[PDB]
Amino acid sequence: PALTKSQTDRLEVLLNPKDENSGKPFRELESELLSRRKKDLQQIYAEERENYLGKLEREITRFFVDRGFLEIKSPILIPLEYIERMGIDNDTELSKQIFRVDKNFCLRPMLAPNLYNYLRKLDRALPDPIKIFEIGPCYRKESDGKEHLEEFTMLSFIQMGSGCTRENLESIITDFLNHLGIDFKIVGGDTLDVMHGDLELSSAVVGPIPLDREWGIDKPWIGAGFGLERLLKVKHDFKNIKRAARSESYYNGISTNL
Amino acid sequence: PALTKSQTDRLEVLLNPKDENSGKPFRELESELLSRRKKDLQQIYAEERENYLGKLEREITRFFVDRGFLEIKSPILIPLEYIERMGIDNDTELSKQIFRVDKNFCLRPMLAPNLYNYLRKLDRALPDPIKIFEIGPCYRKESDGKEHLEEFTMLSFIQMGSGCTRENLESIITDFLNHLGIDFKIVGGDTLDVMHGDLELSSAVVGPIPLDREWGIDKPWIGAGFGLERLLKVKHDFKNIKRAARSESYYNGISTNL
Ligand SMILES: Nc1ncnc2c1ncn2[C@@H]1O[C@H](COP(=O)(O)OP(=O)(O)OP(=O)(O)O)[C@@H](O)[C@H]1O
Ligand SMILES: Nc1ncnc2c1ncn2[C@@H]1O[C@H](COP(=O)(O)OP(=O)(O)OP(=O)(O)O)[C@@H](O)[C@H]1O
Ligand SMILES: N[C@@H](Cc1ccc(Br)s1)C(=O)O
Ligand SMILES: N[C@@H](Cc1ccc(Br)s1)C(=O)O
Ligand SMILES: [Mg+2]
Ligand SMILES: [Mg+2]
Ligand SMILES: [Mg+2]
Ligand SMILES: [Mg+2]
Repeated sequence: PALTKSQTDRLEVLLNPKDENSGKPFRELESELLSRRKKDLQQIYAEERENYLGKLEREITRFFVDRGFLEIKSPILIPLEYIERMGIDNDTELSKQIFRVDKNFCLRPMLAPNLYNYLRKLDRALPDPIKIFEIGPCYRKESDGKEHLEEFTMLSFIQMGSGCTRENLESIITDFLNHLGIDFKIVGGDTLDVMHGDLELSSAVVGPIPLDREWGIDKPWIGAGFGLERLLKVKHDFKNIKRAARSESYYNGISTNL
Repeated sequence: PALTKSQTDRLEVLLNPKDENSGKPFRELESELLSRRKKDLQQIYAEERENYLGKLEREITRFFVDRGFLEIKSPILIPLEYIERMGIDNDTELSKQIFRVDKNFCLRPMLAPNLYNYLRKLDRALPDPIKIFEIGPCYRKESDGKEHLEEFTMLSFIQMGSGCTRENLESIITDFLNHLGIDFKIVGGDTLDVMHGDLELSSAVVGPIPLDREWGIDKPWIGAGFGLERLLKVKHDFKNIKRAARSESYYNGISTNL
């Protein structure tokens, strides 16, 4: 007869966006999809062997290195006071989203504090302007689950000093997303948002902002933070963001429970 | 007069292994080193712009992808029961080294549990033998600090099924380290150790071991776990491992406090 809701959920797991009601029973539909998914994993294993999340990180890395940005690898486990100094006190939404570790540490919910410190230190060593970026894990306790992950990967890039303009910031964003092949629209110190439909890809800022002084920053700057899993979701037409996460349930958006 | 211990520590920070007592005061020696380090950072920023830790990860990644290993990106924040199922009860050294998060989670001290699960799931989809690997952050509370980091990066590779022999395992290790240009010696189920002097680069294992059954593994296997920061330390002749870590104090083994 008709498919139960549980059967439909089971098939949805095995379903890729590329796949194409009938007089066909669950057993057959499931067996067909199981076959298709196994071949997909076999093809990856025979040919490229690269994880989508790792591969995107390498592509994004090459992009910013080529455009003059220095690659940063900063701590993921950061001091808890970095949170307070970011202006995240107990009345903010983010205050309740912090994964605390021990008494004095936590998991970074963003790349800003570490990059802030790098900007200050590199100013004493590097010529104007100063262009840096980081790609790495970030952690937020989230109530949602359709566009949100508690463990996700963020890309943040910053330029400091000369040429820190709204137009320049939009140009970098535009070149970047056109390079990846991801459609977007920008929605407008100056705080921007990069949208794909009703999905937020990025939040860009045109400094200076009054927060800079706490970190010893006294120059103009432009910056943006992207989520790699959201980028993957859009690029690969994944219906749920969990298909793009670090996961034991999905490899390259393919179910591992076959 | 003579340099104080504090002055010597300060200069040691500014010192690279390549640099070469005299009638020279601290102010001058420090000013010289500050000059040399700034130029190093300027050279990186003008030329390559790549972080040593990220770059090594990409090189290691290319190595194993080319030799038939599938790239894994699994969760860093893992269920706490994975620790108990690894055979780490409250009488082991590792039990006291776990960074717990919330009631039911922790930071992975190793890549084994996630890779164990991937081995089981991929067996139902992939032809013999099954070759996978992962590179990512790992966390252990450590009392030492000269060869140990609390936040470090691990490389683990595994082959399952055919050809899982001591000789084959040693061949992969040998090809790998000769590719990187890192001198070593192997010290001998079968548990191996890859040493650089008195520094442990890796611990390799030739399965099966009785632990496999808890993870639903019933085949022969070979595997090894490397620390990327230790690899960097040896390769770059860093005297302390903190020069190779995710850090706000060092970029590519160069002090950021100039
Ligand atoms: N929980 C999450 N899962 C996946 N990606 C995220 C998450 N939180 C933030 N991001 C990504 O990081 C980028 C920058 O972080 P930011 O603080 O700007 O987002 P946010 O407004 O908190 O996200 P949202 O409003 O969608 O929860 C976002 O554009 C988004 O792509
Ligand atoms: N705290 C740490 N800092 C840096 N690297 C580490 C650390 N712990 C383990 N590693 C690396 O991971 C590899 C595999 O982990 P393993 O559990 O085998 O090491 P270990 O015996 O606990 O290390 P050690 O005896 O030196 O503390 C090691 O060969 C080492 O290079
Ligand atoms: N919002 C992202 C990107 C950045 C904005 C400002 C700086 Br400084 S980094 C983040 O917090 O990482
Ligand atoms: N010791 C390292 C490498 C591995 C050994 C066995 C497996 Br399964 S992975 C680790 O625990 O990741
Ligand atoms: Mg949010
Ligand atoms: Mg935002
Ligand atoms: Mg140890
Ligand atoms: Mg060991």
